[PDB]
Amino acid sequence: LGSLLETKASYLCDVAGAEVVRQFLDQYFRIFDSGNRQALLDAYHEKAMLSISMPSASQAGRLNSFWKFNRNLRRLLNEENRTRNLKYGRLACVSTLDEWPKTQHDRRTFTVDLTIYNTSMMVFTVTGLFKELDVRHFARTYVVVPQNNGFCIRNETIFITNATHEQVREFKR
Amino acid sequence: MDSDLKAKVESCARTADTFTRLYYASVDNRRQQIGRLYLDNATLSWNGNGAIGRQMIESYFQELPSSNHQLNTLDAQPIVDQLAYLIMASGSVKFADQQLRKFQQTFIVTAENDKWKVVSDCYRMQEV
Repeated sequence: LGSLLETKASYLCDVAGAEVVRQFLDQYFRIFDSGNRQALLDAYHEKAMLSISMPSASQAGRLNSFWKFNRNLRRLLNEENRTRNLKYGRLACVSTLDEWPKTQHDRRTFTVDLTIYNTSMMVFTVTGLFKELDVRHFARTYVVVPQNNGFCIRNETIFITNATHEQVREFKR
Repeated sequence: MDSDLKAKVESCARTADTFTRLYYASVDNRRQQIGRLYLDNATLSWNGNGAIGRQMIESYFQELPSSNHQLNTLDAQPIVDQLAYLIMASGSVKFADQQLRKFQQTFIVTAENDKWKVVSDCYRMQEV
């Protein structure tokens, strides 16, 4: 691995956004791991969009708590509606998140990349591990907007897979 | 859901499919021309390594080792707030010459003169 690809835990296109994203992540994920995910209903735009993707059982393999949700546009000799399993409206989005099992995200695992930071909009990507209270690796991207003197998720795309086993052991201790 | 936005959703899925295929082809096999896929002021972040501007992104790519990306999942969303697409891709990558790694990549593409170009590129890879 070169020094142009050696992993850094986080990158910020604008350092000013760091505290904003920090405040956002803390509140969001505490609520998310609270089990009482309905409160995230205020975190999502009324016309927000959210979808969840994962690799197949031959590839991943087994994510049966999550396969209900998989929206994967890549098809090979299999056409479903493009609107299938895409959630429109804060109600569907937070409901979908509420249908998850209980989770324990390890912020020590997180990577955070803020790639767009302006008055109108923020785009940041978070990857990490969470325990299914089995360990899953996640990568979520948030497109967040200002709304009534506060932040608001307009678009969220979620990827989920199984973690490597040595991670599972390092997390086990 | 508007009829309009069912249209936009499907528009977005198609453009996602084609942009991704061209993109990964160009990263693996035609890096000299990779800058074509980026707006002049796009921002790239590969594993936390940032690059501001198309020219620095080009430079960055020419300095990376040879790669082979295998795409597995593809997801995409229209962003309405000119139009932009949020794209989430995942697969496995072979960096010449190391072990196989897995990767997730988030794009925001937007259209310039009827051609889709990156606004934001976030790339994160993991072991195994």
